[PDB]
Parts: sequence; structure tokens; C-alpha cells
Amino acid sequence: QESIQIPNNGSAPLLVDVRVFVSNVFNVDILRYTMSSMLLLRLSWLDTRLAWNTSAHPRHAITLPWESLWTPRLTILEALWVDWRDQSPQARVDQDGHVKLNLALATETNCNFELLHFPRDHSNCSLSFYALSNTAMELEFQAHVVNEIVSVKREYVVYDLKTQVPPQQLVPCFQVTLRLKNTALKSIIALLVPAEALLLADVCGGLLPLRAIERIGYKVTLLLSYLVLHSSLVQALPSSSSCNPLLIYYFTILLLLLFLSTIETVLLAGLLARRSWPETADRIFFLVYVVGVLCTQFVFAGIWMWAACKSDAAPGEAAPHGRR
Amino acid sequence: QESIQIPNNGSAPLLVDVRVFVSNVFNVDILRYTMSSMLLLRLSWLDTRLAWNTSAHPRHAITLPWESLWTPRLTILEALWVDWRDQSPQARVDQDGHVKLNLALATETNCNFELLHFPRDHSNCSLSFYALSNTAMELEFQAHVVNEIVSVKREYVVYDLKTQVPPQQLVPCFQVTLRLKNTALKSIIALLVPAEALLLADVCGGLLPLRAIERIGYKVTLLLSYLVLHSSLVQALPSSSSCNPLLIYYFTILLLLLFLSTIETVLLAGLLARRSWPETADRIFFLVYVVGVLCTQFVFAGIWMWAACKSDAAPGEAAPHGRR
Amino acid sequence: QESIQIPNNGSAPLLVDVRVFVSNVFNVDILRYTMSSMLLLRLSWLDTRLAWNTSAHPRHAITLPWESLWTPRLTILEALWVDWRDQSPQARVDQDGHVKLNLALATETNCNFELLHFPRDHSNCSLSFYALSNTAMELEFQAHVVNEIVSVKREYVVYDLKTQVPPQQLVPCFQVTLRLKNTALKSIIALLVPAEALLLADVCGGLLPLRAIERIGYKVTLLLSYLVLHSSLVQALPSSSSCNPLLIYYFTILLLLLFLSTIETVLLAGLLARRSWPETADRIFFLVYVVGVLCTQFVFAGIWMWAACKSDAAPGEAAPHGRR
Amino acid sequence: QESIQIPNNGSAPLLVDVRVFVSNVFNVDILRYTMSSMLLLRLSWLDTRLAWNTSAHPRHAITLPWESLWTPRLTILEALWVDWRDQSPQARVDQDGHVKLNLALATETNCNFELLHFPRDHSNCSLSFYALSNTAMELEFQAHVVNEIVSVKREYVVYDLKTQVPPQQLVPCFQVTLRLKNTALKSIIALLVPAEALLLADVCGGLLPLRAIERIGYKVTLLLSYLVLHSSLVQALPSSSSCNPLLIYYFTILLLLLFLSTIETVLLAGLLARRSWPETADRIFFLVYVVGVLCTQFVFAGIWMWAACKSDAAPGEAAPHGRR
Amino acid sequence: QESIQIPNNGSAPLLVDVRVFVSNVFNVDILRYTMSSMLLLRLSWLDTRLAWNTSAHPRHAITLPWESLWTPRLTILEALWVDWRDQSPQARVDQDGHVKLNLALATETNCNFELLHFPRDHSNCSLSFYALSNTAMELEFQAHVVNEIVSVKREYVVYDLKTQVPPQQLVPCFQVTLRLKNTALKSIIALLVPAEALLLADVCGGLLPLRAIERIGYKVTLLLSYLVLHSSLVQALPSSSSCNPLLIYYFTILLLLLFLSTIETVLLAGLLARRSWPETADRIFFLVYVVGVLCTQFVFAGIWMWAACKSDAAPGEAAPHGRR
Ligand SMILES: *[C@@H]1O[C@H](CO)[C@@H](O[C@@H]2O[C@H](CO)[C@@H](O)[C@H](O)[C@H]2NC(C)=O)[C@H](O)[C@H]1NC(C)=O
Ligand SMILES: *[C@@H]1O[C@H](CO)[C@@H](O[C@@H]2O[C@H](CO)[C@@H](O)[C@H](O)[C@H]2NC(C)=O)[C@H](O)[C@H]1NC(C)=O
Ligand SMILES: *[C@@H]1O[C@H](CO)[C@@H](O[C@@H]2O[C@H](CO)[C@@H](O)[C@H](O)[C@H]2NC(C)=O)[C@H](O)[C@H]1NC(C)=O
Ligand SMILES: *[C@@H]1O[C@H](CO)[C@@H](O[C@@H]2O[C@H](CO)[C@@H](O)[C@H](O)[C@H]2NC(C)=O)[C@H](O)[C@H]1NC(C)=O
Ligand SMILES: *[C@@H]1O[C@H](CO)[C@@H](O[C@@H]2O[C@H](CO)[C@@H](O)[C@H](O)[C@H]2NC(C)=O)[C@H](O)[C@H]1NC(C)=O
Ligand SMILES: *[C@@H]1O[C@H](CO)[C@@H](O)[C@H](O)[C@H]1NC(C)=O
Ligand SMILES: *[C@@H]1O[C@H](CO)[C@@H](O)[C@H](O)[C@H]1NC(C)=O
Ligand SMILES: *[C@@H]1O[C@H](CO)[C@@H](O)[C@H](O)[C@H]1NC(C)=O
Ligand SMILES: *[C@@H]1O[C@H](CO)[C@@H](O)[C@H](O)[C@H]1NC(C)=O
Ligand SMILES: *[C@@H]1O[C@H](CO)[C@@H](O)[C@H](O)[C@H]1NC(C)=O
Repeated sequence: QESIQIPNNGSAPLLVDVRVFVSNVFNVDILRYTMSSMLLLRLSWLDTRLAWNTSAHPRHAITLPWESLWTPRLTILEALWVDWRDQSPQARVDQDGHVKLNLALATETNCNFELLHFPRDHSNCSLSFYALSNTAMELEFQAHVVNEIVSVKREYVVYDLKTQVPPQQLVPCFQVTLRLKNTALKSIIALLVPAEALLLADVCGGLLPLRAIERIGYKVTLLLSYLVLHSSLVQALPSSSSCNPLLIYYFTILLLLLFLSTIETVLLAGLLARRSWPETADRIFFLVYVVGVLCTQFVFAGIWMWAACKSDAAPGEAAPHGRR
Repeated sequence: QESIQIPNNGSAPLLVDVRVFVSNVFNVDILRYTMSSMLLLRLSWLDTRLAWNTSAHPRHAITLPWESLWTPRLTILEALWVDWRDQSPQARVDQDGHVKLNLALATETNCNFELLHFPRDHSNCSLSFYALSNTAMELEFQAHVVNEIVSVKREYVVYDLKTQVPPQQLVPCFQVTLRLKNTALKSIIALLVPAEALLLADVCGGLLPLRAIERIGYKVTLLLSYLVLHSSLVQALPSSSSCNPLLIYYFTILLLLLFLSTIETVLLAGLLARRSWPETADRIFFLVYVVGVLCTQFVFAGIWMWAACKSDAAPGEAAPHGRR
Repeated sequence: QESIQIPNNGSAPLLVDVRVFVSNVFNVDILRYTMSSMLLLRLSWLDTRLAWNTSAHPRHAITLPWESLWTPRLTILEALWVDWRDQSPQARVDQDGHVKLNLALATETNCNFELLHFPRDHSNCSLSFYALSNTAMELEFQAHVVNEIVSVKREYVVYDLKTQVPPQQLVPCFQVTLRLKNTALKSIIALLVPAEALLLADVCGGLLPLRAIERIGYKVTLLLSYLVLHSSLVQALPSSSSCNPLLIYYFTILLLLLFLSTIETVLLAGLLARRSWPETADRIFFLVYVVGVLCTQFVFAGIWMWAACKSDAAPGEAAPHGRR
Repeated sequence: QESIQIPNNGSAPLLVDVRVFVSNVFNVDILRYTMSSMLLLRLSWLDTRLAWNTSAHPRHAITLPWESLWTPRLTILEALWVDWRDQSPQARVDQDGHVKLNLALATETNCNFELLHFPRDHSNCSLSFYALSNTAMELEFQAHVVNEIVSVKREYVVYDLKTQVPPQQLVPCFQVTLRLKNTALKSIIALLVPAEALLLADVCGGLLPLRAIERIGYKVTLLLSYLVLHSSLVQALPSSSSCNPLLIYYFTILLLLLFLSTIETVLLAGLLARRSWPETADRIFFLVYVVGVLCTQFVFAGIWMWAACKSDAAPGEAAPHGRR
Repeated sequence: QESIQIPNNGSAPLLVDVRVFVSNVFNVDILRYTMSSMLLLRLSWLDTRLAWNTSAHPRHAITLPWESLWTPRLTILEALWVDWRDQSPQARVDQDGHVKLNLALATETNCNFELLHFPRDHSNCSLSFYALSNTAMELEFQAHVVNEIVSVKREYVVYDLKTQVPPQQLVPCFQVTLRLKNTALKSIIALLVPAEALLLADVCGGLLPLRAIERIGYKVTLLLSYLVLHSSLVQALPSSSSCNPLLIYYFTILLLLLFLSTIETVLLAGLLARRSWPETADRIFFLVYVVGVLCTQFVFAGIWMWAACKSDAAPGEAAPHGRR
């Protein structure tokens, strides 16, 4: 049973060199705050107990089953689910005792997206592999990442990849940090351009005379269209506890502006039906409304240019598992 | 085969210290009344039969497979499904016989959400781990919970976590109770603000003269928009047997008010077309309608401020499994 | 290999006492005609071959792996999928030879819902456990059910639970029958109240004069709203081969009535535009339409009060597997 | 290791009698072209090597694990996924050597639906079980099917079931062919009746005078309603490479007719606004439109009565695996 | 343990002949950029260590379990998930030592669809099988593909299949490349024909006089219908980082044209209400709008005829795993 035990690197902990190949990052669900990825881990260590003389055995390398020798058991804390593409992996041992193990796994990890600037947002996704059954005094990790992503035409593009071994760790672990950027024009074309078009159409329709019956129906139809579009947008966007996307606030402000315009039009048309004062009031309101729309657009642009979130470090992030 | 048997702590039952780290609570489906979480259980006990002399073996700790020694089999009653992130877990045994076992599991448990005050509701979710194959006379649990949640910007935020071992239990068990609060602005912005805006727009449109043809079409378009919004809300909200959310009742009342306003407008316009009496009736109805809308808003606010549900304890909750 | 063999209860078949605890019934999908449940089965039998003298071994109870002794293999015929929450269950054997086995399983079984009276329908769901590898001459089942349901605020409520062992069976089996009732107000509030409101609004709008241009647009907008609502309802309701819900027929009749009203209004307005005869015809049609709506409501209420379906027993239900 | 080897039936191949019980056919997804079913396979063969004298052993039947004796490994080619409801099945061996094995499996196989006459279409679904590891010179299959379907009130009803062993096969296989018919009224009530109602409403609205302003808005609202309904239908129906359903073509033709009517109405109203000639043209177009609608309905009925598809045999269907 | 080791083909690497039968390609999700397929791999090699004399054993072929002999472990890099339809496959060994292994697997691989010309696009999907545990100096692959697809009436049709073993590989691998073409008329009929119909209807409605009140409402209703259709299309189409489909750009241009037409109509009607100059401006704008619509259609047709994407090779595609 001594074979299952971790090899002893004298006083120093055993060093395991891990190479991570990120094959693909396919599902990035902002609503579920999860990112799905595919990884290949090549773990290399030295096990002098498995070394054999070349005279007795002429093979320069042998293959052993997963449970026939010590292999680190990696667990991902942020991963909702992990699917290992080999239920019975085989480790490879050289004549000098070097052991190499290849593991292909598809995971759905947790990513804290910074959706403040949706749909142009940069997020950091961390995949932390822990050797829970071992301690840092026995196991040490040396992690490298290779960018082997096979899909590039997706909405979210991975542009920065790094690996790091956090210090002051009791449980040996290594984390791969990747940076995700959104380059999808679907949201903009689908919702932002039609929303601005509807807002400009309402502003233009403000020039219709108060006594025109067609003014009311046109405004109400625009309001209904914007209500449908706003419902679609908010259903298509997640809600954060602290920093919701500025897009939903901007759309809510525009919806309130459209409601205010429609309500003013209806109220003044009713008062007129009951140059008179309501017509002058309507003209003044139209000017104030145009000025307010321009001011709102400028204010939203300024907020987008200069925005930040302190947010709050999660208890897992503030106090990582197996520290100190 | 004696190794598989549970260790004997003399007359007293064996004590197992369980530490639970809640890594994340990601899916909280109100429609399915289920909450999905990720947990790490560290179970520590003492097995003097596994102790070895340090002279014979110089290793201070060894690793054994899952089935090579006694390990408690934990089962979650409320969990729809449990996925263990290690099909072949390894227990760690010290030279003194202390055994530590780490198990990472993603579960989808059942939570009875108190959706009366949606979208601002506080719910209690209980995850009960039972050792069905054992009895309380042989196994005893000591549970502690560590808040290591890695996601904080989700709609539902866990703010209170506790562990408790219910008394008078035949089957040894321990339950982790967490408190879930909803901090999502998606529902409010998506549906409550547009609903109030539509209600105020209808109230304002009540001032349109009865003889105005544009009055009818405007009211009907508002009614159609509110019908779409109400259908979306009710489809997006679950139905409870006893205490449905007050939001659906409030929206139904508002929809009935809009239908009443539209029906009155159409009826009086038709009667007038066939200061006359219909105009006076329309003015009186408009005043009564405004007063009724204000009264309804105040009544709903008062109900929200002072509401409660006796509800009913479920048979599983009233009579937990393995009691007495 | 004799341990794996079923114990011999002399000439009579071996008796296995099964206790079923229904922890929860969470998914009840009318569209898929499936019901998802969670069960705990405690199977107790007597195996004198496993009895041991208390002098040789002081343990009063031992635990054995799943494959180390004979354990009945239960299969559910109606279950779309079964997930056992313990891949390596352990049986418990007393010193007298009594064996107790606990199995927690989440299943998605097939339920033939009687959706004639949707959304107030009572259905019977049967979960049949068969020991396919055994015969009735060797294995006998004694089943009891304990109501330990942990969720009570769901749309569907289980109110009656029973267990029965069908007679004249070749393959030993036992079935748990539960009664499901629908107490969800979501469907009613979402679709029935708005449909009746739209119907009453159309009836009231029938009083608009034929020469009023606003009459046509109002009717068409109501027709469009009812078309959307009807499409939503029919998409949200399953279709049965024999007895479709009366709700879809009632909504189809109401939709046809609305189409007839709109078509009559348009036809008579066109004829008038080309007390004149069209106005008298419109008044007579309005009276006939109101009478017909009242008669249709009364007829639907009477049908709901007195309705039944002979339906047809399925081949599996008429001829259960392993009978005679 | 000779026990694992297939028994030798002299020169002739070993004969395995397979009885298939179709418990249920639950998911029939036309969009995915897949059919989900549940089957119980009872495989009986003769293994004289397992026969034992009744004097040495008094048991008339024994149970053996899945891997302790030769059992054919059945694979389904058309099955997207197969879930075996017993990870460790047990075979039953009599004293004479007869071996019976029961396997319960839920599969999602591929069915080539003939959706030309949707929603009244008849399709053939074939489930082919192959013994890939064996050859026809060693293994022979004798398949029978028993109709034990437990669900009868679903949209799709299985009415014909057969089993056949294709000739000139190298890999021994047997296929179960079932006939699926659609008896769902959901599609008709949801979409066909409203579409015909909208078409008749548009035809009736054609009688509105050209100078009536209400004519244009009514036509456009009907056009919008039909656009929504058409989008819903096409989204709810799959697209075939060769024979798309005639329903989508019929709805496209009706949509084009509605667009033509609306465009003609708008064009002639504009020309008139700029008995005059446009009124005569509108009357002639209305007559031609009514005649064309009737002719289109008759032509569609005739096409439905007399329609066929040569289609094309798939490479798998034309050249089945393991033939010749 | 020497049996598990890879056979030695002298100095040259061992040659494994792989035959791939593509049973079906069922799910082609453009939104997820994934393609789901079903494959049967027949791997044949020579293992002289397993050869036996025909005199000692009369069997001409034997079956061995998966782990009783060396079998290459194939891993798919692009596959999101792989489901092997046989958890315990059996290899077949002849008397001469030839070993044949049949593996049926359903995979969901990653395909980089060239969605520029949606819905008529040709894509290349590559399924790469790697023997990670082995090196090219020991293992060599010879791959052949057989077109045994059983489904032909799906939206996406596979018309070209090839296999290739990339040169200069360290890890032995072979990739199957298939060509996917879209033959679905669902998208065209659902969205392109209605969009062109709406555009032509708006062009025709441009002839309505500026003083006609019905002109504004008709234009706004067409705009709302096109907004709904555009939202449906963009929701139904994925967004690419580099080359989004030209269809979304064309629909955005048409939506902008409709917004411009509606805004111009409203502005000029308002100015006129406040042959006059606005009428002449409206006529000139109508002519310019018709010319612009024709020019836009011609430009889009020309772009469709002559379009290309340089795009960018993904890091995995540019530098395949296990090269050099
Ligand atoms: C045993 O421990 C020593 C020290 O920790 C390891 O030597 C280090 O190896 C890394 C290679 O990545 C070097 O960067 C360090 O500079 C080395 N440090 C020293 C003091 O030599 C050694 O690799 C370990 N051996 C095994 C088999 O784990
Ligand atoms: C054996 O039983 C005794 C008594 O139940 C256990 O002693 C208790 O340990 C806990 C530590 O959490 C203390 O809080 C109690 O005060 C102790 N009670 C007594 C009477 O000492 C003991 O831990 C058990 N030992 C094992 C290996 O299970
Ligand atoms: C062996 O067979 C006998 C008879 O079938 C069983 O005795 C029955 O046990 C049940 C308890 O549920 C009683 O209700 C019956 O009245 C008993 N019948 C008789 C004739 O005694 C006995 O339980 C079986 N023993 C085992 C180990 O299976
Ligand atoms: C061995 O081979 C013979 C011939 O193939 C089998 O005998 C046949 O059994 C079937 C029963 O379904 C009959 O319909 C045939 O008429 C029989 N043919 C002959 C020539 O007898 C026999 O069943 C096989 N035995 C085993 C154990 O597989
Ligand atoms: C051992 O290596 C030799 C050479 O690589 C293999 O011989 C080749 O087999 C293929 C058959 O597909 C031929 O196309 C080549 O022309 C052969 N080359 C030579 C030099 O003979 C041989 O197949 C390998 N044997 C085994 C068991 O792997
Ligand atoms: C993401 O990582 C980069 C450094 O790699 C850091 O500068 C940045 O602040 C991080 N952003 C967030 C939201 O954590
Ligand atoms: C939830 O738990 C707290 C105490 O932890 C208790 O006060 C409260 O009543 C509980 N609420 C419900 C709905 O059970
Ligand atoms: C359901 O079961 C009860 C008895 O338990 C029976 O009276 C009733 O007829 C059954 N209903 C159906 C639809 O089978
Ligand atoms: C289906 O099977 C029947 C015979 O069982 C055959 O007559 C019919 O042509 C088949 N239809 C198709 C589409 O294959
Ligand atoms: C796809 O493969 C063919 C050759 O098989 C090649 O000509 C074509 O350029 C490839 N297309 C893409 C987008 O890679």
C-alpha cells in the first residue's frame, strides 16, 4: 500500500509541475454568472520508487492505471460541475521514475462578471485547483498555462491567461486566471439602436400639434413598443446585488421620459379639448423635453466614461480556503 | 472485514466532527422552489485501529481509498440531486489514528421560499445530512459551518448560516440552515415601475373628453400593454398553494381597475353617441376612479407593511425522518 | 457465491418488508405528463446465513457493501430516469440475521394526468417497483408508505398515498399510488380573468354606434389581445389524444365569438357606409350576441359541473408487466 | 476466462431470444427529429457450461453478476443517449443452463418524421440493437415485441409495433419498428383556426369603402396579428431539407395574400385621396381577392389530398451498418 | 502487468487502423457554436503477445474486457462532452493476435461556423482524436471514414467527410473533417419574406397624402411590427467577434430606413399642420426613399455575391496541441 502514498522529496515538499491547456471557453452565461471551459492538465512529478533498471525491462516507458500509483486529486472550488473525459486515466512512468499524467476535463466554474459597463465589460475568471487530501508541507505546485483556445468567433474572447500559486496556503493549490471581454454586437444592434431610434421618433413626434388626434395614438404606440423592448432587455440582463448594469438604468430613465411625454401630451390635449395656454404649455414642454433628452444623453455618456464600483470582496475571495 | 465496521467509542457513540464550507449558492429557482449550492465537508473522527508505530513506518500521515476504511455515508433528504466532485475520494489517517475525509459536492436542495413579499423576501433553506446506515447510539455529529461563499453579486444573498444537530434523533443527522434574501432590482424595474406608469397614464387619460374618439383607442392600447405586462409577471412568478405573492394580487387588482376604466369609457361614449348626463357621469366616475386608485395604493402599502402567513408545516418538516 | 443467492424461506417465498418515505414531489410537468419525486426505501428481510454468535463477535450490527450479499434489484417501469443517491450502498445486518437496506432515489415517473378539468384536476400517479431478476415463488413484498413530504407550498399537492402489491403476479412487485391535486392560482389569474374581462369589454363595446369609426379599431385591438392570450394558453397547455382540457375548448369558443362580433361589426359598418336597416341589424345582433354569451357561459358551467371521460386503459395499464 | 466467451452452438450460431416490452414513448421532439422511449429487454439463451447437477446444489435457479458470464453487449446506433436503469445487472441461470437477462433502458433514438402532412403525419421509428463485438456466424437474434405502453393520452400515439432481423448481416442485429401518429389538437386550435378566422376577417373588411380611414388601420392590425401568428408557427415547426410541411407554405401564401390586400388598400386609398376609377378598381380587386382566396383554399385542400415525397434514403438507411 | 503495455512494432511505431462511421449529426447549435454527432470507431491493431495455438484452444476468436489488454485511450479536444455508449467495452482478439475494438460514442464538439452568409453557410467541423498517454514514436493512426448518416431531412446536411493524420505530431492523433451546409427554409420564410413585405408596404404607404391622419398610424404600426421581427431575428442569431452575419446588418439598415421614413412623415405632417412646401418635400422624400430602398437592395445583393472574411486562426487552430 506504500505505492499509493505520496513520494517523499526529502524535507522539502514534493514538486508537481502542472501545464494547463485551455482548449475552449464556450458557455459564458451572465445570467447564471458562470463560465464553462475545457482544460487539459499535464501533471509531471518524480517517483523514484517506480524507477526500474533498463537491463531487466527494455521498455523506456510504461503505463499504469489511475489507482495503481499516487496521483494528486485535484478539486475545483468554483466549478459547478466537472466532467472528466477519462473515467480510467492512465499515468505514464519513465525508466528514471518521472511520472506524467494527462487529464482532460470540462468544467462550469463561477465567474464574478463586472457587468457595470455591459455590453462592453471586462471580467476576471479564476479556476482554482486544490489538493484537499494533501498539505503544503508535502505537495507543491508549479503551474503554467498555454493558450490553445480553438474558438475565436464567440461573443466572449479570452485575451489574458495567467497561473499563480497563492502564498501562505495550507492546502496546496494553484489558480488559473483568465480575462474575458465581450465583443458581441447582438445586444447593441438588438436593443440600443432601436431604443435611441424610438426616443428620437418621440422627440420628433413632439412637434405634432396638440389638437391633432393622431398625436396621441402615435405616442402611445411608441410607448408600447418601448415597453416591449425594455421588458426584453431587462429579461435578457442579470441583476446584481450592488452594481447593476448602467444600461438598465439608462433604459429605465428613457422609459420614464417617454411616459412623461405621453402623459403630458394626453393631459394637455384633454385640457385644450375641454394661441390658447395649453398650446403654449405644449411648446414650452417640447423645448424642455428636447433639452432634457440631450442633457440625459450627455449625462449618461459622462457616467459611462467615469464609473467605478467598490463592490465587496466575497467571503471566499477575501478568505480563500486553506490559507494561513 | 472488521476495518469497514464503525469504530467503537466505548459505550458512548462515536463522535464525528464535520466542518462545512459553503463555496457558492448559484441557482435559486423560485419557480421550482429549489436552491443549488456547493459544499465542502471535512469529516474528522478517531480510528485507533488504524494507528501505527512511528518506528515501523516513518510516514506521519497516509492516504487510503474510500472503501478501505469506515467512512460515514451522508445522504441529503431535500437534495433533488447530489454530484460528488470525487468518485474515488481518499481519506487521510494520521499516526495517532485520526481520520480526515474531504468531500466536495454540488447539490440542488429543496427550499420553502416565503414568497409573500416578493421581490423582497427572506427564506430559510435547510440542508440535512443523514447517516441512514447508522444509528444515534453508534454515530454522533458535531457540525460547524464556515462562510466561504465566492459569489456575492447574485440576486439572492446568503447572510446567515448555522448548523444544528436535532435532538431525539434515531438516525444521526446534522442540518445546515442558511437565510436567503432577495436583492434583485430586475423585477422591480422590469414590471413594477412600468405598471405604476401605465396606471398613472390611464388616470391622466381619464381627463380626455368623452366625445374625443382618441380617448377609446388610447385606453385600449394601455389595456393591451398592461395585459402583456401582467401575463409576463404571472408567468415569471410561481404559484403557492397557500400564500401566493401579494404582487400578483396587486397587479390583478390594477388590471381589473384598467378594465373597469376602459369599459366605463366605452359604455359612456356609446351612450353619449346614441352638459348631457353621460358627461357628468364620466366626470364623477373619473373622480371616483382617482380616489379608488389612491385608496388601492394605500391599502396595498398597508397590507405590505402588515402581512403574515400561518401557512402549514409540511409532513416532513412537522415529523422529520428518523426522530424519536 | 452462495451468499449472493436469495435466502430460502422454506417452501414459502422470502418476505421483504419495504417502507417508502416520500420526501418530496417537486416537478409535475403536465406538458411532458411526468411527475418527479424523491423516495427513501427501507427494505428489511431475514438472512439466517449471515447470523453470527455474539461470543465470537461482540458487534451487535455490521455493515456490508452492496454486492457482498443478496439485495433485491428494484426497477421502476414508469420512471423516465432514476438517480440513486448512493452508488455504493451499504446493507446493515444484525446478529440475528436481519438485514436492513436504505436506498435514496430521485425518479421521474410517468403520470397519466386527468387534465379534463384543468386547472382543478385530480390525477393518480403510480410508481411500480419490480424485482425483475426474481419470481413471485421466491420473493414477496410487503410495502408501507410514510408521508414525509417536505414541500407543501407547491402548485401540486399530494394528499393521498397508498401502497399495494398486485395479485396474480409472476414478477414480484409493489406499487405506490399517490393522488395529485392542482391548487395553483397562476393559470386562473393569468388567463381566465383577463379572458372574461376581454369578453365583457367586447360585449360593452357592442353598444358603440355603427357609424362610430372608433368601434372598429377597438374591436380589432381586443381581438388581437385575445389572440395573443389564446396562443399563450394553448402553448401553456398539453394536448391529449382523447380528452383535451375543457379550458381550451371554452377559449376557442370565446375566440370564435370575438371573431364573429368583429366580422359582423366590420360588415355592417361597410354596408352602412356604402334608422337604416344596418343599424337595426346591428342592434338585433348585439342583443343576440349578449344572449349567446350568457348562454355559452351557462353551458360551459354546466359542462364543467357534469363532465366525464371513459378514456381508454393503456396496454401497460390493462395488462401490467409480469402478471398471471 | 472461458466463461466470458460466447457459448458454442455447434456449427450453427448461438440463438438468443429477445423479448422487448415498450413501456412508454414519452418525448417526441419534431424539432430535434428524436423520439424518446423506455424498453425492457429479456434475453434468453442456453449456456450448457453453467448447468449443475441438482444433487450437488438444491437451488433450481441462481443469480450471477453482469461480468461473471457471457452476456451480449447491445448497442443502439440511432440512440442519441442510452440510460441503463441497472448499472450492475444480474443474469439468472437455471439448472439446465438456460440464462435469462433483464435490462431496462431509456433511450433517445433518431426518428425520420414524415412531417409533410403536419399535424396529421405518420412516421416510422426504428430502434436497431447491434452486437458489435460479435459476428453473425456466432450470434443469432430472435426478437419479439410486446406492447406494454403505459401512456395513451399523449400527443403521439404508437399503434403498430414489429420486430425484424435484417438478412445478409455481418454484425448480428435486430430492429424494432414502431409507427407514430399525431393526434394533437393543440396545433390546429392554436394556429389554424385563428389563421382562417383572420383571413375571413380580412376578406370581410375588404367591403369597407376606400374613403373610410378605419379601413387602413383595421387591415394593418390584422396584418400584424397574422405576422405574429406566422412567426409563432414557423418557430414551432422544424425545417426539412427536402419536404417541409405544407402548413408553412400555406401560411406563407396566406401571409402574402394579406400583404397584397393591405398594400392594394393603401395604394388605392392614397391614389383616391390625391364613382371614381380607384373605387371601381378597389371593387374589382375585392372580387378578385375573394375568388383567389377560395381558389387558394381549394388548391391547398387538393394538394393535401394528393401529396407525396420521394425524399432520399439516408446513407445509413440505404447501406445499414454491418451488412453483406 | 506487461499485457497493459503497448505492443512493440520493432523500431517503427505500432500502427492502429481506425474506421469511423458517422451515424448521425443531430444538434447543430449556431448560438452555442457546437455540433453534436454520433460515431462508431473500429480500432484494429496487432498484438502478437495475445496469439494462441489453435491446438490448445479451439476458439478462433475471444473477447476480453476493456482493462485486460492495451487499448488506446482516445480523447477529443473540441468535444464539450463525450458519452460512451458502453461503460465496459470488450475487445476481440483473433488467433493470430489481431485485436479489434468497437466504441460507440456521442459527442458535442466545437465547430467554427462561417455564419457570414447565414442562412446559406458552409462550415468545417473537425473532430480530433488524440492518444495523450502515448507518443508518435510508439503509436501511429490510420483513419478512414464511412458515411453512415441515418438522418437526411435535418436543417444541416453533411456532404463531405474526410480523415487526416496531421504531420509533425508528438502526440499521435487523427482528425475527421466534415462539411456542414444549411438547407433550412425556416429562417427565410419566417423572417426575410415578412421583412421584405413590410418594407414594400412602407414604400407603398409613402404614397398616402401628408394631410391624411391614417398615414401616421399605419407607418407606426409597420414600424412596431418590424421592431418585433428584428428583435426576434437578432435573438435567433449568434454574434461573432469578427464576422457577424450580413443578415443582421441588412435588417438593421432596413429598420433604420423605416425609422427614417416614419420620422420624416411625422415631422412633415407636424410642420404642415402648424401645394405647400411640406407636400413638395414629402413627394421628393418619397422619391428619394424609393430610390434609396432600391439602391440598398442592390448593394446588399452585391455584397452577398462578393463577400469574404480573413477572420483569424484561433490559437488552438494555429498551434494544434502536440505538434512539432
Ligand atoms: C524537491 O524540493 C526542492 C526544493 O524545493 C526542489 O528543487 C527546486 O526545483 C525547482 C524547479 O522548478 C527550482 O525552481 C528550485 O530552484 C529548486 N529549489 C532547490 C533548493 O533546489 C525539487 O524540484 C524537489 N524535487 C521533487 C521530485 O519534487
Ligand atoms: C467518545 O464519547 C465521549 C462522550 O460522548 C466524547 O467526549 C466528548 O467530546 C466532545 C468534544 O466535542 C466534548 O464536547 C464533550 O464534553 C466530551 N464528553 C465527555 C463525557 O467527555 C468523545 O469525544 C468521544 N470520542 C470519539 C473518538 O468519538
Ligand atoms: C416465510 O413465509 C411465511 C409465510 O408466507 C411468512 O409468514 C408470514 O409473515 C407475515 C408478516 O408480515 C404475516 O402477516 C403472515 O401471517 C405470515 N404467514 C404465516 C403462514 O406465518 C414469513 O414471514 C416468511 N419469513 C421470511 C424470512 O421471509
Ligand atoms: C443452435 O442452432 C440451431 C439451428 O440454427 C437452432 O435450432 C433452431 O431453433 C429455432 C427456435 O427459435 C427454430 O425455429 C429452428 O427451426 C431451429 N432450427 C434447427 C435446424 O433446429 C438452435 O435453437 C440453436 N441452439 C442454441 C442454444 O442456440
Ligand atoms: C509496423 O511498422 C511498419 C512500418 O511503419 C508498418 O508497415 C506499414 O503498414 C502500412 C499499412 O497501412 C503500409 O501502408 C506501409 O507501406 C507499411 N510500411 C512498411 C515499411 O512496411 C506495419 O504495419 C507496422 N505493424 C504493426 C503491427 O503496427
Ligand atoms: C482583473 O485582473 C487585472 C490584473 O490581471 C486587474 O488589474 C483588474 O483590477 C482585475 N479586475 C477585477 C474586476 O477584478
Ligand atoms: C427562519 O429562521 C429564523 C431564525 O433563524 C426564524 O426567526 C424565522 O422565523 C424563520 N423564517 C421561516 C419562514 O421559517
Ligand atoms: C384514482 O384513485 C381513486 C382511488 O384511490 C379512484 O377512486 C379514482 O377513480 C382514480 N382516478 C383515476 C383517473 O384513475
Ligand atoms: C412505414 O412502415 C410501413 C410498413 O410498416 C410502410 O408501408 C410505410 O411506407 C412506411 N412509411 C415511411 C415514411 O417509411
Ligand atoms: C473548409 O474545407 C475546404 C476543403 O475541405 C476548404 O476549401 C475551405 O476553405 C474550408 N473552409 C473554412 C471556413 O475553413
